[PDB]
Amino acid sequence: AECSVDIQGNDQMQFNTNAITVDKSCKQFTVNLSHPGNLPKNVMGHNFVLSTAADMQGVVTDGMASGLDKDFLKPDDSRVIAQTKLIGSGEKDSVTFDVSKLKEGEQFMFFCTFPGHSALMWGWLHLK
Ligand SMILES: [Cu+2]
Repeated sequence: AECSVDIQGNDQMQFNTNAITVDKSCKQFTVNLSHPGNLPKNVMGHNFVLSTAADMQGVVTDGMASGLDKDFLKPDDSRVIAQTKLIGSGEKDSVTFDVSKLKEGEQFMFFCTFPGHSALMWGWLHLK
């Protein structure tokens, strides 16, 4: 009945959750990302990117290669189920995606693609 979650990425290169479950009665699900803390996005930006477990490491790698100007994401990446923009201190962004896009019994990964951040900024997302 709650079709959204609030997640934070801070100056310690952590998300404030590592697990998100989505009610299977939701048609859409919304992730609202914010960045408390004081560092600007060119040194400690975060985004929220959702993919299969299989695609995560590729998306992270090609994101790094894409650079800060493209928010550390490859443009038109068919592996990305959903993504926010890259944000810095005091900013927020949100993304809404269709729940039909998630398969029952499959666990998806969410992560940040800012270089190195996926060391700690990763999590699971699945229906339930
Ligand atoms: Cu980050």
